[PDB]
Amino acid sequence: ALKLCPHEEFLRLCKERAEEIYPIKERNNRTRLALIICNTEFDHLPPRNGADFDITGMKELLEGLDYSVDVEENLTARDMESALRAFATRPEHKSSDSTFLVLMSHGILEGICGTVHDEKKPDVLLYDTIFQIFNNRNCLSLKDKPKVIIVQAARGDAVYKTHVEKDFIAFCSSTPHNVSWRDSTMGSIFITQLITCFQKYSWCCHLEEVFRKVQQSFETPRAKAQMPTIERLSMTRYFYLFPGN
Repeated sequence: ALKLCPHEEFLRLCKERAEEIYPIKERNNRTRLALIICNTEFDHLPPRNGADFDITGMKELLEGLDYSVDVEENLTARDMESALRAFATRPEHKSSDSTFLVLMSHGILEGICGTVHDEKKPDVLLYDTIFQIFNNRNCLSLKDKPKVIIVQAARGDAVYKTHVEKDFIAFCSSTPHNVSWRDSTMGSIFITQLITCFQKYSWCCHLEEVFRKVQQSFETPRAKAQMPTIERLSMTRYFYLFPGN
């Protein structure tokens, strides 16, 4: 179960450490949005069994964190771009303090596979495209607001403009996975551990602390090969979720 931060601690932390913390909008008017894109059936790649467990767990976790969740399934890389660009113009971001993007598919080094991906003829949503669509120029509604990118994607001059890509954090599991009968039985180990660490720790620890406890659980001999990684960190503050408020 998702543990809740007391209303007392909510008021205290927000007042006493305001300069250090992403500001939270108050619950009544708040309209947080989150997006899940999950590809499970592929024209030239093996199916991803058990991904429904990951959708179910993340959707419900994000709803507990007071996000309204959209789910999109089995898109081409081009339709993933259009879905992301459409999500970025959604009016409800104006009355929100943050967003989550959850992206689940096969992966390559540079990005996320769309449904028609092939070695001959790649179909990839590049990671660089995701940050571009949501940067400080192309998505004003979310500027200065945390943009949390959750990626589950198992594998088999003029760049100084890092004034524009700010307040992102990406938490990715792109290490290979051995397909097995078990996949139809349970979700991905990354998504499972993510969910439980949000449940145990988000009431008292900020987002980066939650992520680091996730990584801690992967520090065993048989599990460290699947360790998830924090990437493209550009947060300028700590992000406390304050479950319940």
